[PDB]
Amino acid sequence: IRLQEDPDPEDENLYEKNPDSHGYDKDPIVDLWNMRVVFFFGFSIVLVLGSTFVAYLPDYRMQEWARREAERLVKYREANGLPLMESNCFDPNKIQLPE
Amino acid sequence: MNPIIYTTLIMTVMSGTMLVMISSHWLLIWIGFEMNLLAMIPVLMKNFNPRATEAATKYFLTQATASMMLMMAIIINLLYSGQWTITKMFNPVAMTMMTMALAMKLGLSPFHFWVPEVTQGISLQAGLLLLTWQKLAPLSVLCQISQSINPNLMLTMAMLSILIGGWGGLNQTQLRKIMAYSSIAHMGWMTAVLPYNTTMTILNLLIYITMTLAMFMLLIHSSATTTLSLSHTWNKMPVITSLMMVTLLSMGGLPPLSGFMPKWMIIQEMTKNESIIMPTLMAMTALLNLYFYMRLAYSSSLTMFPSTNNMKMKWQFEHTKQMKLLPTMIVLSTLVLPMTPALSSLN
Amino acid sequence: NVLQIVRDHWVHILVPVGFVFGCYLDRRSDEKLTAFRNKSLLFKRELRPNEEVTWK
Amino acid sequence: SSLLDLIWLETILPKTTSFIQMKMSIMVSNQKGLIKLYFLSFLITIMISMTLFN
Amino acid sequence: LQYGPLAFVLGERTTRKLTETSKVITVDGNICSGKGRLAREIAEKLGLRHFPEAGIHYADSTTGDGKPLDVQLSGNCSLEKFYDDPKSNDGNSYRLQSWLYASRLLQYADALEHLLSTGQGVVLERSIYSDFVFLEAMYRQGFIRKQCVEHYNEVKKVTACEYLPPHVVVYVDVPVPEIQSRIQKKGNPHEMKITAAYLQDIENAYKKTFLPEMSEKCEVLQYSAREAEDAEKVVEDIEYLKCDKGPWPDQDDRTFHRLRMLVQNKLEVLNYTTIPVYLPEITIGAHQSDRVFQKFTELPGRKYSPGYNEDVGDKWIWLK
Amino acid sequence: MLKIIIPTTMLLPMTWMSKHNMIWINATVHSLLISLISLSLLNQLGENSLNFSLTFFSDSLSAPLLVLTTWLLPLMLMASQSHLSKETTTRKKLYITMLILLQLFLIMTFTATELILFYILFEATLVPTLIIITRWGNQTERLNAGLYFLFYTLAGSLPLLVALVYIQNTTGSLNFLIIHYWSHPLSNSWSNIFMWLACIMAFMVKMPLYGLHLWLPKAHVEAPIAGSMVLAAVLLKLGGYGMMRITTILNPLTNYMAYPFLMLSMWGMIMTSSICLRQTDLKSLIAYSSVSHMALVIVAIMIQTPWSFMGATALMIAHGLTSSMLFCLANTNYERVHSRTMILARGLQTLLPLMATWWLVASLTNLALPPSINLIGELFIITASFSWSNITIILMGMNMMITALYSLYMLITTQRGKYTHHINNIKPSFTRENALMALHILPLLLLTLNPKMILGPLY
Amino acid sequence: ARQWQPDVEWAEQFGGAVMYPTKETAHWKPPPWNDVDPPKDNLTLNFGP
Amino acid sequence: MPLVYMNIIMAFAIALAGLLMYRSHLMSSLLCLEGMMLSLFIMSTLIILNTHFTLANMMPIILLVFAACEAALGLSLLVMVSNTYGTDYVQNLNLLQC
Ligand SMILES: CCCCCCCCCCCCCCCCC[C@@H](O)O[C@H](CO[C@H](O)CCCCCCCCCCCCCCC)COP(=O)(O)OCC[N+](C)(C)C
Ligand SMILES: Nc1ncnc2c1ncn2[C@@H]1O[C@H](COP(=O)(O)OP(=O)(O)O)[C@@H](O)[C@H]1O
Repeated sequence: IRLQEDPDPEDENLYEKNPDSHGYDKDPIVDLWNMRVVFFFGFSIVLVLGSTFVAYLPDYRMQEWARREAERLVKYREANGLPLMESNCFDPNKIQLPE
Repeated sequence: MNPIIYTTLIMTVMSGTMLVMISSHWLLIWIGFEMNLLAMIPVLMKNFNPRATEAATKYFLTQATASMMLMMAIIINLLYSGQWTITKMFNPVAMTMMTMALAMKLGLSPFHFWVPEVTQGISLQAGLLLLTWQKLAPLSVLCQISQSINPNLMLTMAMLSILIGGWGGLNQTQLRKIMAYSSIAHMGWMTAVLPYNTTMTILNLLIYITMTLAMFMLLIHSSATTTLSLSHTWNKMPVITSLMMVTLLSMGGLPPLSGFMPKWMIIQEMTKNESIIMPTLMAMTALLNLYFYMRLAYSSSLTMFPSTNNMKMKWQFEHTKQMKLLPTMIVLSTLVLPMTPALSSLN
Repeated sequence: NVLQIVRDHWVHILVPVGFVFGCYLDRRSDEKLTAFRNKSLLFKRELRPNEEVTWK
Repeated sequence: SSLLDLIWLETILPKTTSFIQMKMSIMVSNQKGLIKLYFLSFLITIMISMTLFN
Repeated sequence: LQYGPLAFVLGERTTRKLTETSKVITVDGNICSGKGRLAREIAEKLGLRHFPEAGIHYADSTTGDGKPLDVQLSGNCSLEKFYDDPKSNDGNSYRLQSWLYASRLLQYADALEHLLSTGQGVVLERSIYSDFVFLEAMYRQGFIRKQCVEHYNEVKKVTACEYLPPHVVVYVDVPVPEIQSRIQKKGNPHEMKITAAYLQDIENAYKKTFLPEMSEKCEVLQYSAREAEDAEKVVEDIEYLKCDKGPWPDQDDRTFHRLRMLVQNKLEVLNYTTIPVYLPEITIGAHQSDRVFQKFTELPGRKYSPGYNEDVGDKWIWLK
Repeated sequence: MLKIIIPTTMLLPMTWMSKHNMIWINATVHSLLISLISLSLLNQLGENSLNFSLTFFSDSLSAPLLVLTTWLLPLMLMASQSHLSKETTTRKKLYITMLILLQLFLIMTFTATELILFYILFEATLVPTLIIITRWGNQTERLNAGLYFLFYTLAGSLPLLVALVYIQNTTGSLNFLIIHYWSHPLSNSWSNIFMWLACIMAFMVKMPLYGLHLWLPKAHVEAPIAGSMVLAAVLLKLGGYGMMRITTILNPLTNYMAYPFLMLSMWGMIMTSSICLRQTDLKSLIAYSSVSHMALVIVAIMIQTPWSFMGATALMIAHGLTSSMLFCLANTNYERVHSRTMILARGLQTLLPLMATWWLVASLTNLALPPSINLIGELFIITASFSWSNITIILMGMNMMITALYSLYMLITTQRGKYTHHINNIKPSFTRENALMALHILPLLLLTLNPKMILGPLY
Repeated sequence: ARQWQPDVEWAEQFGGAVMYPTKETAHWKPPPWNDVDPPKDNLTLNFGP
Repeated sequence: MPLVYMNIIMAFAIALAGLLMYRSHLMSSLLCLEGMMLSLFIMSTLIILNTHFTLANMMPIILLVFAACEAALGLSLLVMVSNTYGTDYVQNLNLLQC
């Protein structure tokens, strides 16, 4: 021997002292309420409410706005015979090349 | 030692340093240095033993040689300029002699051996006072004469100090020698930033002094002078071990602690002047200091070393003497990073 | 026992009051960035008859 | 697993650097604390600073 | 206020309070003798304060409530087990010896503090200077090891180099057969299990080492049992002896101030009793140390400082 | 962002003032509430980010990471409940405090608007992780793991600090919006090469990159369950977020300096998958799988195409969730038998059916079973790499095959076969463990249903 | 089944004279606990004729 | 500068070199330390008298006083070391190590 050391204790089983244990705490009431709050808050509140909130988040990415603008521009372009997509993004009149 | 004599000697050391910092005359500055050394020697030799006597003898020899070199530099400067006012020195040889003398007084490499030797020889309070005050004064002189400092020599000595401190701290086991090498490395950082921003020099001085005070006072509180002696502290007062761990983390420059602010500001100031290699090497070399800090923190806070049997009696009894400003120094050494722009006030 | 309930469950208001304080601080910070309110080229607009600020 | 991860990737960065730092620490701190020796070192440093620094 | 440099500056000098009877009369003696009765008689007649022999629950007594603590929390050793199985493999013999040495060091510090703070002399039944006889007796019989002896010597040196020497080895010289007869008459089985060789080794250690060692420092007054019955003769001999023995004549006010500062701080007194020497007999594992410290903190009036324990009836905590 | 930052700094005093038996309940409930509050950051714009103030801003890249961190905190709390039953009240409160501080630092790191504040917080995350590992690890190698982790990170990141201060001095500001609008091309010179090396190498060591990755097995194997969960899921994504942020100012030099890192990352995928094939430790297998996935993310970021950033973000989120679930399952098996050897315990499908189901689902998500976001990100990265060059398809295919091989190998080894006869302490699975696995797995399927929320700002 | 903590071997590794022992360092010895090294120790006169 | 200043500076340098090169004794080190002060006094008084710096004539006296006080301190330390060890050899000052 080299030290006055405690022996390694045997691991305790929560099911021995409480067959209805949820694995949260060794106190039955505290374990039950920990399980209840975890399940309620996490599953119900977070999952369901956050999922429906994200599903019905407003269209701030302007996907539908972009689609409507594209439809309007396509209609105007093909009604007047103009090309659907312009050749250049900017105006060559405003662009001054170095020469 | 009588308490009146002890406080008189402490006040004499402080008065010598104040005379050095307020004098505009080289003769008066030299007088202040002489008075500081003369009153400092008995403080080192307070607890009488052969190790303390040897440390005091080595310290006296080193400081006397440095004072002779400083007076020679003063005389040489007077020969070519006829001026006693402390300003930009008018002779390169005199400036080199003054720089070497002040480096010897501070402990910069290759004038560093006496720092761990004396620190191990003397007790904790003596080491604290030594480091703090005896680095406070020559740094003031250097800041006054900064504009004539040779950058090549100053930066060479600073980098050597950083490297030597890192390696010595890596190899040492004694707490006082570890503190001495930490002091060497931090002085290297300060003198590296000195030729560019004395404000950054003063900021590093203040942060280093705060952290060193916190660490030394924690060591005095735990009454530990070795690694294994400190390894028993967790079984008597685990709060002190955790405070020491956070102080050690701060001294290593880890963000978001107070120790990162001096390194950060010094790196910024040096890179403003188109210097990148020196800040990069200085930042990479601090990893050795952080390594031996972490190794010391493993033995005291993050693990549980075996204890003894009389520690039960230790538990039964209670600490009596109260340290002054220990919580304030602990807080200021770990939680002042969001207050960095106060360096303008320090300016 | 009502005091004991308060003495044990008073820590459950810290996070809600912190959330309220955070919302208040966010609004107070937003009130400091009104340099270009109703001044951008894209959203410049005449104010309504009963209105003083486009947004708060 | 063995040749690259456990041997050579460990040898290049962390082990070589650690060995170099350990050797340098031993070399730096192997001093015997002799005032004559390190004062002679002080003299050599003084001469070098006076001569090879312009 | 508490003694310190400010009190010394103000003028609280130790030599002012010292008198002729301000003497640390340690009374060194042997096992199961009339030393305890003799010490009590000497203390009353000379007006000195008597300290009962130091022990585990003496160390437990001075702190907090005077009631002793559990052996697990304090000491972790027993004398009965040493009597029952002197050569047990758990190191209880040397653990008990080291704990008893620490207790005696604490008691000597308390006696010095009382003497230097009140001027009254103190009578100790046994001191740290005579404690090595039990260690030598254990080592001769083979109860403890050479490493244990070396650790004890190191601790004794570094902890007793500071304090002033004792005053008298009142060696109540009782022959070993008479000691055995007294032990048998007393009737305690654990001490009845004491062998004769162990008792002889203590007497050999006293007479060959401790008696010659303390003769140089101070006077030694040896008495038999019948002589020790007459305490008046012992008191008369104590009052008669006068010389320049010991460092007490050359003790100064500054030295007394330093000694008082040392002895009023118990953690500084018990500083080197826990040096990091990892003998299996005294070393405690990390897990056991943690658990025992947790229990000690769970003790009623020991979680905080003495003035800040509400469970034992401390009020005005928020203004203190 | 203060509406999310302040509730964590209120979690701290609540934890320290709560009763001894209510700390876990309070921490879990309020962490879930904070996660619900942080769900509002998913309402991002299409053109510019959300600029709350001069200090904090949220983007389509920052929002999913913040949600992931706020969701990951309560799961770590549950795991800590699992493995810290016999700890004292003060030490349990300290553990919860470390977790809370780590979450707060991660939130501020993800929402920081300047590179220097980002660096300060991203380095501040080191302290709580190191303390957790080296203090609550179970084996001797935890000290060595902490040293390796800390020094790898710092050796990577110090030149990043030097480069950042140099960039601020040269340009004027480190604000991300300014350095994006005022970005200028980087010339091909040695100084620019070394600045690129500083920044990229810092984030690659954090990532990690193959050859700079040994700290990852060392730290993940020896860390406690909560430490492993936070190390694999969130702390590995700091490098990816930084690279996706710092590469704005490194073009066009990134087109020339990316070759060594691309080759390293692809061959590292191959090598780490092969290592996973022959691992005797389950945690090491999970760690090397994490390394392979992060190497794939590195490839995506380095090729730097609009289809590669979306895949990178999706793969980061998916890998974080999957690795957290795998570590939780491995920790349950370890706590049952007190050993990390994989072949020690077998027949766990016979002994524990529901855990076998959880293992099956986690291993299917690991091997990128469609239409999971793991596969979405991997497929986007593969398509971008194919556009980059036409042999990356070969490398990705062999990597995918080996990934499926080792995932199903660990599944078959742990769950299928004949149970070990002498192991008679296999108690039924706890409701806490089952709920932990369910809370890990359900958000993955919900994000599969709605994938546009984790595809980054280039969607 | 419980967290590993340092033992006597670890403490002895950390409790030498210096880390990384060599020949000279092994020849060295640790300093005394109280930093007081043991000491290493009248005039006669024949007068008259 | 004339050659007298050169000789004084050379003497100071020689004294400094002698101090930095110990042979056996600490007393010789103190002697070499005192020679440097003598050279400094000579140099200072020559410089001050040459330039007619009237108010500076008091500086050499102060220098001499302070250096003699330092010499007394060094002698006290030397005699303490000699009483401790038996000889004034610098070889005995090796308990503390770097
Ligand atoms: C039964 C077997 C199941 C397993 C096998 C799967 C087999 C297929 C099962 C399919 C079941 C679902 C089919 C019906 C789906 C109906 C809901 C769906 O249509 O809505 C989705 C929406 O689902 C949600 O968006 C999913 C929410 C995902 C986020 C949940 C987060 C919860 C907190 C957890 C945090 C985790 C952090 C992870 C990083 C973020 C898609 O968006 P969208 O159709 O257009 O919304 C319509 C509303 N509009 C028209 C106004 C736009
Ligand atoms: N240092 C020690 N080591 C071991 N045992 C000791 C030590 N000091 C005292 N004891 C024990 O304490 C007991 C004290 O008994 P004692 O007071 O002499 O009896 P009485 O009161 O009859 O004189 C003795 O039996 C002795 O064994």
